[PDB]
Amino acid sequence: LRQEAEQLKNQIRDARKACADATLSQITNNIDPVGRIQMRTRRTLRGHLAKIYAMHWGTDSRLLVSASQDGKLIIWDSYTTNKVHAIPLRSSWVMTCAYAPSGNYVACGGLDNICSIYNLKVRVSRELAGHTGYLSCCRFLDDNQIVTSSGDTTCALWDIETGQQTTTFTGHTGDVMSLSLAPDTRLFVSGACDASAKLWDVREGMCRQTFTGHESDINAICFFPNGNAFATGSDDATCRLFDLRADQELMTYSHDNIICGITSVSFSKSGRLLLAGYDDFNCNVWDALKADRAGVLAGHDNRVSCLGVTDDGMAVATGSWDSFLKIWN
Amino acid sequence: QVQLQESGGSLRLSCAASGFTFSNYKMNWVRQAPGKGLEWVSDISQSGASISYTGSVKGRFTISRDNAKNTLYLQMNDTAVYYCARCPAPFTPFCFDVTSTTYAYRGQGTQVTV
Amino acid sequence: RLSVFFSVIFMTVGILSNSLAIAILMKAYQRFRQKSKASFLLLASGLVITDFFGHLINGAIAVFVYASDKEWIRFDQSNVLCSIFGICMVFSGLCPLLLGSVMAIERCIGVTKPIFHSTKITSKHVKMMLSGVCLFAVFIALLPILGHRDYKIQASRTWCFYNTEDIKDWEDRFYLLLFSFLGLLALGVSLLCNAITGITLLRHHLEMVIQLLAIMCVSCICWSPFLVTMANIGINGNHSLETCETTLFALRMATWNQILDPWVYILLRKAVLK
Amino acid sequence: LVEQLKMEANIDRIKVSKAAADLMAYCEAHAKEDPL
Amino acid sequence: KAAVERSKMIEKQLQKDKQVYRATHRLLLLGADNSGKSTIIFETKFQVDKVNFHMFDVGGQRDERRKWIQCFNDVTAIIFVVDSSDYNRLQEALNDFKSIWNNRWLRTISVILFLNKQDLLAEKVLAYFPEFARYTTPEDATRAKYFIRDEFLRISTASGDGRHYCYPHFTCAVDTENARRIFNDCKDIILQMNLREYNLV
Ligand SMILES: O=C(O)CCC/C=C\C[C@@H]1[C@@H](CC[C@@H](O)CCc2ccccc2)[C@H](O)C[C@@H]1O
Repeated sequence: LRQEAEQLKNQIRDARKACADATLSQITNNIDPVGRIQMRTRRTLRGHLAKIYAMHWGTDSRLLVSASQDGKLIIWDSYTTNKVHAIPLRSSWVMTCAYAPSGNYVACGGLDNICSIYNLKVRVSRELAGHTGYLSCCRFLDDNQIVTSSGDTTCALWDIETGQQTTTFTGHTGDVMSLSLAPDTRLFVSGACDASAKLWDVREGMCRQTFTGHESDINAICFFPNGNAFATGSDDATCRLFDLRADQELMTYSHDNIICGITSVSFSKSGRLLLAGYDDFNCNVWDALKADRAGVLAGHDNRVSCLGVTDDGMAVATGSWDSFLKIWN
Repeated sequence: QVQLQESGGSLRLSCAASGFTFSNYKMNWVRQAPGKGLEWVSDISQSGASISYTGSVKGRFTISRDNAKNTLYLQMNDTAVYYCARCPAPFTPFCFDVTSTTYAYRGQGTQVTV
Repeated sequence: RLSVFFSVIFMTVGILSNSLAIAILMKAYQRFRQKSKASFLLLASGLVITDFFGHLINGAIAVFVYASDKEWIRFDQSNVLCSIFGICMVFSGLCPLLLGSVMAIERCIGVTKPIFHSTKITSKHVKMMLSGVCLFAVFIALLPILGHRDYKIQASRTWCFYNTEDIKDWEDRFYLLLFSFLGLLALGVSLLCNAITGITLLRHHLEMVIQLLAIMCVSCICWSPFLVTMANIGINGNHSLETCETTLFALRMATWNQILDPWVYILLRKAVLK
Repeated sequence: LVEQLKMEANIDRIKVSKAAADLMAYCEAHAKEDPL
Repeated sequence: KAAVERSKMIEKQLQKDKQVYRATHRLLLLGADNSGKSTIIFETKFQVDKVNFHMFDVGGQRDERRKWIQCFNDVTAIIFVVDSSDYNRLQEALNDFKSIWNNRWLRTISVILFLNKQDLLAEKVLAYFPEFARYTTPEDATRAKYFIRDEFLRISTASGDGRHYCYPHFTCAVDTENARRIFNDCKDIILQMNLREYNLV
C-alpha cells in the first residue's frame, strides 16, 4: 500500500508542477510597493496577572476577550479601556478563547480537554467534553454550533444546545494547533504539528485538500478575506501563502535574519498586509503581495502569543506573555 | 514534504533527507526492538559537534552526517527496526518527542537482524 | 579658596550618573517585573530620583548664589530663598540615608528569610513604605518652618542650614541633635543589615558580598564626618567646636556620597557593565 | 489513507496565473477602504 | 457612568486575586509511569510551614509533549521523579531529564530530582553502563545510588550555569520527609531568584 501512496503522491506533485506556470512574485513586479508602515500603540490594557495565552475580537469591532494563565477571562471595552467582564475559570491552563458573533456567548478551554461555554446574557452555560487531548482552538459558527480542534489529532463540530459531537474530522497525524473559518462559514482549514494544513468541509465532514510545503510544526493559521487563500505560520521562522483553487503554495514570507517561529498570523481588511507575531518579542507586517517586510511592531517585553485584526480593520490587538495587551493603529 | 528515506540492512545504515534544509536540525538514530517500545540509540548535532550514544552502544557505533549530500550515516559493528528522526524545530539543541509512538518527522526505518 | 567650579562639577557628575542609573533601571525593571515584585528596583528608582532632583535643585540654587557675588541682601527681602534652600538641603540629605537604610532592611529580609519575603509582603507595602519615607523626610525638613525658628545662612555665605554659629535657645540644639541622630541611626541600621546579609551569604554570592561591602564603606566614610560635626556642634555651644573649613570639607564629602550612590548601587554590576 | 490521496488527486486545478491575478484584483479593489 | 464603576469593581477584585495568587507556589510533577510519582490533570494542594504548594500532574494527553509543556513556563519548579531501581529504563529517564533541562522555554526552571524506590535498588545491588567500572564514590554522606546521582548531575551542570539548579534527593517508598525537602528547595530557589534580581542578572 505504501508504493501506491507514493505513486499518488508523485502524481499529485507532477500535477501541481504542471499547473504552476508563473509565480506570484513575477506578477507582483510592476505594482507600487506599500510604503513604510509605522503603526503606533493607541491603547494598552492592563489587569492580567500572568501571561496572556489567546484573545479574540468581537464582531462589533469594539469589545474583545482575553484569557490569561491566572485562570482569568477578561472582556475589555477597547475604546475606553474600561473592563466589562471578568470570568474565573475552573482550570488555570487555558490555551484558547472565542467570542460569539452575536456577542452573547464566550468559549474557552485548555489542558482539561473541556470546551467551556459561558453565557453573557456570567454563569457557565455548557461544558463540551468529548476530546482526549488538550483543546487548542475553538471558533464559533453560531450560537448553537461550534468548531473545536484538539491535541488528539482531531477536530470536531459540536451542537451546543445538546452537548454532543455532531461531527468529527480525522486525518491529521499530529496535534492540531490552530484553525480558521472561511467567511462563507461552510469550509475551514486546520494546521497541525505535522507541517501540513488541511481543508475541511463542515457539512460533508471530509477533508478536501491537504497543503504541505512547510518544514516544522504550524502554530497559527488565518484565512484570506476573499476566501480563496490562507496564510500559515510555523516554527521554521517562515510564513506561507497557499491558494485554494491552485492547491499550491504561492509565496513565502521570511528573511535571513529571523531564527524564531511564528505564534500568530492575521491579514488586513483588504488582505494587502499580513501581520505575523513572532517569538522574538515583536511582530512583523509583510506586504502580502510583494513579500517584502513593510514594517515592524515593537514594544512587548515577551513573546507575542496572540494577534488579531478588528473586523473593520481599524486596529490590531496583540497579546504577549508580558501580561499586557496592546492595540495598534 | 518532509521525507526521510532509510536504507541498509557490520552495517552502514543510511538516511536521505528531502523537503527541508538538512544542515539546520539536530538528528537522532532510533531503534525499536521486536516486542518492545521505541528506544533512542544515537544523536548528532547540526555541525558534527558533541555526539551522544546510549550506554550499550558507546564506542561500538559511529554516526556521521554529510550536509553537502544531505544524508545521515550510522556505521555499526541487536536485531531491531531502525529509524532516522529529526528535531521538531531548527536552531535548537534539544529533541523532545523523538521517541514517540507517532512522530510526524520520522522515517520508515529498516530491519536489521543479527 | 571657594568657587562655583566645585558646585558645577558636582552637579554635572551627579546628574549624569543619576540619568544613566534611571535609564538602566527602567530597562531592568521592564525585564524583571514579569517574574516577581521588584521591590529593590522600586527602592533604587526612588533613591536615584531623589538624588537627581536634590542635586539639580541645590546646585542650581548654589550657582545662583555664586553668580550674584554673594550679595545676599538685595535678592531675598523676606529670606524666602534661604528657607527654600535649607528645606531642599535637609530633604536631599535626609532622604538618601533613610532610603539606603530601608533598602538594606528589605534586602536583609529577602536574603535571610526569602519565603516570607516573597509570600507575605507584596509590592503595595513597598510602595507605601517608599512614599512614607519620602513624606517623613519632607516633614522633618518642614519642621523648622512649621515651628517658630527659621533657617540661617552659614558662615561660608553659600548655603542655608540650621542655626549653628550662635548659642541660641533649646530649639536650635534640638533641631541639630535631631538631624544628627536621624543620620546616625540610619547609618547604623544600614550597617547592621548589610553586615547580617553579608554574613548569611558568606556561610552570585561574591558579587553581593562585594557590593554590600562597597555600600557599607562608601556610606560610612562619606557620611560620618558631617553627622559627627553636627553632633559636636549641637551638644556643645559652638564656643569650642570646629571651623568653617571642616564643615565645608564635610558638605563636600557628603555631596560625594550623593554622587557615588547610583554608581555603587546599580552601575557597577557585571551585567550592567557588559 | 490511500483513498484520501485518490480523492484529493481527482480535482480540477486552476493555473497559478489566474489565482495571482484574482488576488491582485481583490487587493487593488479593496485597498481604498483599508485603514491600514 | 456605570461602566467606570464596574471597571473599578473589577479592578478591586483583580487586586484581591493578585494578592491571593502571589502567595501560592505552583509545581509541576513529572516522571515515568514506573516511577512512583503518586506516592510522593491531578492537582494536589498541601501546606508546609504556612506556605501553600499546588502540584499539578498531567497525565490526560498523549505522549507528544513538546507543545503543552510550554504552558508550564512560569512554574516554580519541576519535581522530577526517577525510578532508580530499573536499570533498563534509566537511559530513557536521562534523556527526558536532558530534554527538560535544555529546553528553551524551561531553561529557567529548577528541577527537584527525586530518586524513588531506593530500597529496591539496595536489594537489587546485594546479589548497561560500562562507565560504572571505572568509578569511585565521592567523599559524601552515607555506590550505585551516588553513581546515578552523578549521572544526572553531569547533564545538570553540562549546560545552563547560573540560570537554574538541580537538587537531587534519595527517597524511599515510605519516606515522609518529601514535603520538607520540597519546601527547602523552593526556599533556595526563591533566594536564588532574589539574588539574580539584586545583581540585575
Ligand atoms: O560653596 C560651596 O562650595 C559649598 C556649598 C554647598 C551648597 C550646595 C551644594 C550643591 C550640591 C548639592 C547636593 C545635595 O545632595 C546636597 C548635599 C548635602 C545634603 C545634606 C547635608 C549636606 C550635604 C550639588 O551636588 C552641587 C552643589 O555643590
